[PDB]
Amino acid sequence: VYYPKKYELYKADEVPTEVVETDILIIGGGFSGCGAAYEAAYWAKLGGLKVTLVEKAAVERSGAVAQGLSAINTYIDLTGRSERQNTLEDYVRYVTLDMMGLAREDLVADYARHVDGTVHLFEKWGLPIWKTPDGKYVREGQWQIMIHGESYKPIIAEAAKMAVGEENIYERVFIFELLKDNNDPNAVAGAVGFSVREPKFYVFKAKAVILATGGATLLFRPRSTGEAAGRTWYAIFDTGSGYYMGLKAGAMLTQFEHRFIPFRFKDGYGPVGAWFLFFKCKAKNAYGEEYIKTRAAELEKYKPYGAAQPIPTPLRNHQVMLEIMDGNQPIYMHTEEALAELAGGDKKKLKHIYEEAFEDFLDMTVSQALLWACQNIDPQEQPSEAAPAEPYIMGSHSGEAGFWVCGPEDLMPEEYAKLFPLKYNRMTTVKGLFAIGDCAGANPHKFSSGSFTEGRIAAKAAVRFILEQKPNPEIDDAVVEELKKKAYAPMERFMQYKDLSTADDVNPEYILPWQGLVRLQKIMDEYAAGIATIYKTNEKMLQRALELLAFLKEDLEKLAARDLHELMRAWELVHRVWTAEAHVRHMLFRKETRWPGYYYRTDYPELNDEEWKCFVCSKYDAEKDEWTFEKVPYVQVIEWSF
Amino acid sequence: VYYPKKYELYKADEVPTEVVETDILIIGGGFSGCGAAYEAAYWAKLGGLKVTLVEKAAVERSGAVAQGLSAINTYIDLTGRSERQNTLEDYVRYVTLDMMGLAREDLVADYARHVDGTVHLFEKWGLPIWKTPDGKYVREGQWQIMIHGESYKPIIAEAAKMAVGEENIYERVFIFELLKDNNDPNAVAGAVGFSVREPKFYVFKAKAVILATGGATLLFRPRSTGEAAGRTWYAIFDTGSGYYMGLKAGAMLTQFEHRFIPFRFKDGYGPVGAWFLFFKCKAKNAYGEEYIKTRAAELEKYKPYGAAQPIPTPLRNHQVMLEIMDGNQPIYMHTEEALAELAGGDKKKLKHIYEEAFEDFLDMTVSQALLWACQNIDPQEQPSEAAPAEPYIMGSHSGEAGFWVCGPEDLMPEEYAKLFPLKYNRMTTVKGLFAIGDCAGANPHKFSSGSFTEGRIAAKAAVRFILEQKPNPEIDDAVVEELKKKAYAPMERFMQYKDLSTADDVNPEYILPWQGLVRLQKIMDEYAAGIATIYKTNEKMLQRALELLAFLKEDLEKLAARDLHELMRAWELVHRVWTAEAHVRHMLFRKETRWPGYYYRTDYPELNDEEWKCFVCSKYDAEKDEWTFEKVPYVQVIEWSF
Amino acid sequence: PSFVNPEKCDGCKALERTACEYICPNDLMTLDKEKMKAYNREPDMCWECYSCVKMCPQGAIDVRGYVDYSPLGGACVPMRGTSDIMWTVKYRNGKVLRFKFAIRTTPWGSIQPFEGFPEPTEEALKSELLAGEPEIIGTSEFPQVKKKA
Amino acid sequence: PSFVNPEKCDGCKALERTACEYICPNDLMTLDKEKMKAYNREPDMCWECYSCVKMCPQGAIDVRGYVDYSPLGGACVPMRGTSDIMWTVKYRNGKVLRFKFAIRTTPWGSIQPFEGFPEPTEEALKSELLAGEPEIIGTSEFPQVKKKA
Ligand SMILES: [C]C1=C([C])[C]=C2C(=[C]1)N([C][C]([O])[C]([O])[C]([O])[C]OP([O])(=O)OP([O])(=O)O[C][C]1O[C](N3[C]=NC4=C3N=[C]N=C4[N])[C]([O])[C]1[O])C1=NC(=O)[N]C(=O)C1=N2[S](=O)([O-])[O-]
Ligand SMILES: [C]C1=C([C])[C]=C2C(=[C]1)N([C][C]([O])[C]([O])[C]([O])[C]OP([O])(=O)OP([O])(=O)O[C][C]1O[C](N3[C]=NC4=C3N=[C]N=C4[N])[C]([O])[C]1[O])C1=NC(=O)[N]C(=O)C1=N2[S](=O)([O-])[O-]
Ligand code: SF4
Ligand code: SF4
Ligand code: SF4
Ligand code: SF4
Repeated sequence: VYYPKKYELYKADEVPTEVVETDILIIGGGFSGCGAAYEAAYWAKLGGLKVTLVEKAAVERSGAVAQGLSAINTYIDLTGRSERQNTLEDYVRYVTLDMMGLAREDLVADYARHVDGTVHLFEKWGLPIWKTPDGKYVREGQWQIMIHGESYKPIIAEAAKMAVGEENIYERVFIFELLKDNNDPNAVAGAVGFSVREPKFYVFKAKAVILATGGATLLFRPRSTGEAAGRTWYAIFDTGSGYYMGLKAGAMLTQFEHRFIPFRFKDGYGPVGAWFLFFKCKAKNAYGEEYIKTRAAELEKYKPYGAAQPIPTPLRNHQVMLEIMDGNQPIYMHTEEALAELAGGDKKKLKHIYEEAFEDFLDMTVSQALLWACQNIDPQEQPSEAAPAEPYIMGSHSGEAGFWVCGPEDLMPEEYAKLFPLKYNRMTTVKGLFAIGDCAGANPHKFSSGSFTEGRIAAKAAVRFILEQKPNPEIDDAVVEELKKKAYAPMERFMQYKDLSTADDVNPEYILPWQGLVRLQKIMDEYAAGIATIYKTNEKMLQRALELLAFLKEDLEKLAARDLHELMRAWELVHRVWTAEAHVRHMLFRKETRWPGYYYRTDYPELNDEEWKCFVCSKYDAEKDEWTFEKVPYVQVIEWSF
Repeated sequence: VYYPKKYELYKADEVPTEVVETDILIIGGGFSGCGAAYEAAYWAKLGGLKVTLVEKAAVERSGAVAQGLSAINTYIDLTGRSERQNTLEDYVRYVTLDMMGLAREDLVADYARHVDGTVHLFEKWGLPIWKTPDGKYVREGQWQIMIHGESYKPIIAEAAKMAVGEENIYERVFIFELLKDNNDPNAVAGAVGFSVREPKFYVFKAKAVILATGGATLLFRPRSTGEAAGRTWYAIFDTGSGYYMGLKAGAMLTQFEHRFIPFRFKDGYGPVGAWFLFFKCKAKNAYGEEYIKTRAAELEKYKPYGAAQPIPTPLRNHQVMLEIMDGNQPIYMHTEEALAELAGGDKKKLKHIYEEAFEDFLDMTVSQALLWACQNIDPQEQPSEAAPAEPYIMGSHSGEAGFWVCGPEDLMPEEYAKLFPLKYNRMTTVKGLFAIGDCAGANPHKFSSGSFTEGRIAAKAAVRFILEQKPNPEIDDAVVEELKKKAYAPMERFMQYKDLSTADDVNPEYILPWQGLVRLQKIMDEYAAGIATIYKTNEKMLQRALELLAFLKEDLEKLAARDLHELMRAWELVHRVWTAEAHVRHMLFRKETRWPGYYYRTDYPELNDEEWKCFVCSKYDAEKDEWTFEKVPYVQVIEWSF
Repeated sequence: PSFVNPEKCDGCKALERTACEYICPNDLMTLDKEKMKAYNREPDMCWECYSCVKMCPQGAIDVRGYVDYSPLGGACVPMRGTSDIMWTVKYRNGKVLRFKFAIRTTPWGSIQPFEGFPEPTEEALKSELLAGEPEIIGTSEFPQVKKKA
Repeated sequence: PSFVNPEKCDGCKALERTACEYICPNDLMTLDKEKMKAYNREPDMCWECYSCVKMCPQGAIDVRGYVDYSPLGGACVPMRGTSDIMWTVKYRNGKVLRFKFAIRTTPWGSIQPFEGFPEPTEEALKSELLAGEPEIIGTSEFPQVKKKA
């Protein structure tokens, strides 16, 4: 709910337009964005190209890493700088099995062969990495390393700023839509946005655009609906902006049905990774049962996925779901027994890990430590309840929803190159338009290091594209003017109909942003396999969700906003609604349950490797307002065996 | 969420006190309350007794009948005024079976032999009852009759005003605590409250007090958490006030674990009674299966209950829950097929039943008609989704939670009179304190007619009690002043700590009523068998609930209020929290699952007639802060067979 | 939730009481002394019972369905008289329905609570009989219920 | 969510920009031009990331756990420096914990983005190598990955 202290209204016709010409436009200054800005700045010199970074907030702390992180989840270690070295083939296998057999191995191997270099730079720039007495990076699990990362983002922000230059960074500007080439319906030409600090409409003209807006959160109703509606495990700041503008432009989406359900500490949603991998913490139901063991038989049906090590994330979730369905909650993370066992009676050893335990939360999700304090929970004495949160749509973590993007020339097989007009690494199906981080689908487990790395990859590819294809799109001023009118329409609608009611937020001719979001969240929660049905859904529910979303989309044309802040909230809602529609249509298309634990189609409860071991790719045609789907059979690209 | 336009603060010592002396004090001017006022005025003349009625809102439309009702759910018809005659024995049998074997038959049979008279008076006063061309009351089901009840409350309100006199009705006065006899720790002496229209503290001194505050809603998180948080099926106006003050006074509760989960039209929660009973509408799952058929066999384990006609409501709900867990939603009320079948090709007949269809909604839950209008749902063309709402606690509907009360001398067996110091119909274990309507437990299915009736029964008893026992309660002025300070403490706390933050609703030293409520709802929803766990719970969940409720209870001492409206909201919260605790403790105490469909104890999944065919009665001792539980074995009072 | 139309609301002219503020069962309707116009102070606590809508002599109050599940465009408008009430239901798609139902068969304020009832007596006070019984029940005597053998 | 202490907030009127307003990732912190003091404009959209809390030079901002699940009394207070950060965790029951973690091993603003990197070349632009590779990776040659036969 939002109650503005005072109005801040503007009509489109009275807002000044600022035109910015650049070659490379990066939308989103988070981890993948900063990675793209950094790398682009390096190669751009070959052609004296201009690089522009637009961020809706402030790069210093914007995005998923605002609080910092307690670890770097992707570090292969090909030379032995950490406690554990790994091979790239082993990593690609690991990711594909975790995704239940579906992953663009050409894209996964590509970022993995580059990621370590990014991590090494991170340390060179000042990031404090946990080290052993011998000087090795402390491993959390097999692929992650512990870091003192409270200032993880500010550090990466500084690098990007030094690289691209502050005068090329636009903060507090919200990009709500892309601009396409006036003479080519499948080429990008720039993007439009507005300031949230003053009345100013932006028109960016670019030859290449890189979507780095992060994923989408708040599409589903959280486990807390009051103030805690703001407590989402993933970045509440990411609302699927990239998904919206990209899909609207006609860029094809992939695996958009593949959401991610994280198992975290209850309510505060603190991380469980370090607790499971580093502290060897056990998770048990209300009756002291270790379900990863008591529910081992239920995984046997999945072949070979159920026998993989580690157990695929979705299947790990499946085991907890079964416990929840049997009503064996609360589920506990026995931190007390984990610390005692790890210390082994040594009180000094206990104090050391006790501090490490708290750093794990104070370095990335303070709310959990605050929850502990408010509820008088001392991790060394009593356990903590854990639970799976609501669905999130992203492609950098354990989910692979995002845009279908081209891979490197040396790894991408012909089977995956078919839908791309131009074969540039990370370019979408829309020429000149790249997608990275949460925005690039079918290649997950990138995380902080992986996203920054994927940004570097698209950036270099973008410079190569510009110098090789010499793009020169032209925006359509008629469209720009229509978009400018749409941009501030909510404010104008508010002024036009506010007099119908003595109350600003109870009007028959418009809905405020928070009002439309509550509705979206209810629709998704009840029909799109949300927490309300224990992540279950079926064709009928999904079809009803489309009908309800249709009603909501129509009403978006009647959105109202009382200030710039709410105007951005308005467009963040718009972005979520379309993102949600794509998700629903994608889940409706795939007739199988490949990721039990993430969602279950009760009408097609089994995993189908006979007809569905494929990537589901869709396209939305704005002019025809039609969605088209297709199945791209998965093919193993990298050498590995179960 | 509440955002007051301006402040309305008062310190306790600045608030004038108004003392009101009376003989009979009725708290709550709803249906049971008005029933009490009406009857009491009749017998009071015998001793020139003063009868007072206190209501927090306006009697004309206060309570559950504010919108009116479409039927009178309880009318036996012992002569043949309706389309169907019944016997009292069959009614008692019906209610006990609906309760899965547990109902105070002395209490049920008592209101049942009085209810018809009340209905006849309602018609005498102007209530339009649907009649057949032959002049008979039109039956809905076996026990109900259709009515044109839009003005059902105004009419009953008039009867009460005419009977007791407007000078004896105090409106807009919220009662928050009872007063006990300074001379006797187990006798009532009156009650305290405050006005919500002006700074005025009330002290009602009385010889007899009747609790008629209605049940409790909003204890659990609803299926809609935005504005629609206000769309609770049951009266959002009733917040368990009676339960709180009565239990705080030491009056024993009974069957407080027996909540009611209503199966109704989705979201708007329109009534299904007429649709099921009158229009012969079928409810089918997403695949067109009529689940009362496909799930009949599963009721075989609940012999003889599962083989009863009509089938116990909780068992009907259980069938719905099975469908929900199997993921066969949406569940549809096929109104379109009902109307066509009923009209039989006759267009004029269709028009007639079509109007009746909408009146069923426009006479008691307009939101449902509005929902159809907003969603373009024409009941003659397409079906509507139905679903079970969150739990509600009351004793007049299908739920039987409330105070353990004494029955009539000519029906109550020795087994049920043991806990009453004085044997007066509807009197609690506390002398001079009566409970009616939702407040009287163990005798459900009173509904509108029965609640009014029970109010009549208690009122006459209160007069008899007064004239026979001749009480002369003395209030403790020391306690009164303490209560006065507590009454406005929230306002004084706000003034004392608001300067700690630049935002009134984000303060570390206090919580506002809406903030405490959201917390209460989340706790109950997640641990006390709410919608969150599909009405499931266990010992552990319940124990954790008590832990969280304890925290919340302590924080109630740090409640704040910015005006009179919010001050009422504050106390309404306080009332709800204690009601919540009692409900949790009762559910924890009864080790069985007697009402699947209302709630499941996964740790005690079966119905136990060997050890739990008893009423669970409890008492809270405020001095010791201890809860004591007792099992009162059920005994069949009336003659009947399954 | 309910909402007041400024153009029709007159803060209740010179009448003795503010209808909407007087009738609301949840204390939601209140006056903005500045504008002299009413408004719902806490919409998410609205039951949408339409009490205020019905009692506004200016017809200045309407109801806009909860945003959680209500698409824009629907409306239910009541016109309550003395013996009946009329309803106009307007669908989002323009469909318009009109109904009229009886609400009372007797004049308002005409109730005589104990009409025809005999005076109460100390003896009767001790019986199970309520005011008007057993006559009002319609039976040939006070209803008897068989006790379990 | 975050909340500002009136006694400590000076509206950053002695600085070139408002710290909290500048740093908030969700655009929640703003100034009440009347009081010249900051306030969270939309608390239920607060992620509790503590960015504002850490950047407020007057230490005027703190966080009061979401009311949905937070009992009163708890607090986490940070004191961020240049090379490390201090935390004081205060429990509802009065327990106080203190911690100190490193946050950076180099001076702020000292990053030379491409230190030691050779200049980019047209030829290099056509390879799979990113800036500083393959050496920043730790290998003399670009990592190879076996393609499936
Ligand atoms: C949230 C979170 C937590 C709590 C934890 C964790 C995580 C998270 N992780 C992960 C990471 O973080 C990821 O992966 C990354 O970050 C991703 O990236 P991207 O995709 O790029 O991104 P972000 O950052 O979020 O960003 C984005 C951006 O954009 C923007 N925007 C939006 N929209 C828009 C914009 N702008 C303009 N316009 C528009 N429309 C925002 O604002 C930002 O800036 C992880 N990782 C690692 O590594 N480690 C760890 O530890 C972690 N964590 S876990 O483990 O749990 O998982
Ligand atoms: C809600 C509802 C619906 C929706 C539907 C229906 C129903 C309901 N039903 C039932 C009836 O209505 C009942 O039963 C009755 O009403 C009950 O009564 P009581 O208990 O009395 O309650 P009420 O009314 O609510 O009242 C209460 C009063 O009180 C007051 N308060 C509170 N608190 C307080 C007060 N005051 C002072 N202080 C304080 N603290 C309130 O306000 C009020 O006024 C039914 N029935 C029949 O018959 N029919 C029908 O139809 C029905 N419905 S269903 O079937 O459908 O379900
Ligand atoms: S009753 Fe109607 S005219 Fe009177 S104050 Fe309320 S809305 Fe305005
Ligand atoms: S619709 Fe009812 S509950 Fe809502 S404001 Fe009006 S009278 Fe009050
Ligand atoms: S940064 Fe601190 S001193 Fe500056 S405006 Fe914000 S709260 Fe006030
Ligand atoms: S805690 Fe983070 S999200 Fe909340 S206001 Fe402060 S900076 Fe903004």
